[PDB]
Amino acid sequence: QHLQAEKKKMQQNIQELEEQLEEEESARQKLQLEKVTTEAKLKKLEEEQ
Amino acid sequence: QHLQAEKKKMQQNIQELEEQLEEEESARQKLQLEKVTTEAKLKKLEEEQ
Amino acid sequence: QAKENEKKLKSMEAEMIQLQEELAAAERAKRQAQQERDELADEIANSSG
Amino acid sequence: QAKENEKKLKSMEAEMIQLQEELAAAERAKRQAQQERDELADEIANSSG
Repeated sequence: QHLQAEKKKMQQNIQELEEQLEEEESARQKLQLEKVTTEAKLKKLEEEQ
Repeated sequence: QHLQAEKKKMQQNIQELEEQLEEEESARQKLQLEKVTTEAKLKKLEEEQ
Repeated sequence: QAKENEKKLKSMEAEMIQLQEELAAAERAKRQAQQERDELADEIANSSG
Repeated sequence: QAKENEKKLKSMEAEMIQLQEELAAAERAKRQAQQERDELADEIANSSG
């Protein structure tokens, strides 16, 4: 019972970490997309300058 | 043994998930700053042009 | 607590990231102004001068 | 390692405070740059007329 109780806590921690990783990874992907768009647009302005 | 192996295997998953969060957050923190800095530069780069 | 403390690091990164957004734009403003404070100045002495 | 994560937040605090000084100095120059840029923009226009 103490093992299953502590073992089940590992699943909760993994599940609690999965929601964080899915949220952090999803937010990181959005930042990379904006950085690529801003970097591409910045290169156009720099080239025109 | 199953609970010990499960709790031990699950513990390794938490370490892998925790390590991914540190690596994901480390890249997100640098990507977020680069995205915001690039976005801020884009707003200023447009004024430069 | 490590995950909770890490949340404060990513949250505090917003301040540094936010400051970089205004710092990058503010720093870039000097380059745009310097490029115009000197180019137009030299031309002002030729056109207005 | 939890202290390391907290140290990273504390370390970022020192860098965040340092970034405020750069933004403050850049903000002062950015505000003055706008006045100089606007003056040259209007001065160059008067030279044409």
